[PDB]
Amino acid sequence: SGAIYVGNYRVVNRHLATHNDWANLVWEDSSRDLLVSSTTAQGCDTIARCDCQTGVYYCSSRRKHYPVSFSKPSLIFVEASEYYPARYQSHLMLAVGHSEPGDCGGILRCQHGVVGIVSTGGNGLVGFADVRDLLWLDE
Ligand SMILES: NC(=O)[C@H]1CCCN(C(=O)CN2CCOc3ccc(Cl)cc32)C1
Ligand SMILES: [Zn+2]
Repeated sequence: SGAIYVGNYRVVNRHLATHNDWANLVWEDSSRDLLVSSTTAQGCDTIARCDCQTGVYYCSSRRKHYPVSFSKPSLIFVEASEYYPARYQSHLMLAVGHSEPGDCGGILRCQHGVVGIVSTGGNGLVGFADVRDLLWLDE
């Protein structure tokens, strides 16, 4: 679980979105595993606009933050679940670090702000859905 609150928006993993999120839907993309919904309260999370490949993510399964080196956003294949069939997930970044089901929604941040959220992992890896290209989150 976990979300990004920036201005009048809430960014969550699309597979974890609520009925309220869908009733106030702004944009969603199954290929990215993202959904953005509108909010009445003001969010103060700052989104990074950069090409950083180092950052710190929150890992709920360890209740700890971990520093990581991560790859640049790309199309990477993902297995199958009660949420999606076998597919390539776009705008995905990988890092060597611990993650297990339940860690989705954990924020990844660099010195510039919020980079993305945990969306997949396994075998000593962790995958993050990038949000740095969604320039409209800020205006
Ligand atoms: N982005 C997706 O398609 C996700 C949707 C939820 C399910 N997905 C998983 O990867 C589930 N899973 C299995 C392997 O071990 C893991 C370790 C860390 C994490 Cl965060 C998830 C998993 C795909
Ligand atoms: Zn940065």
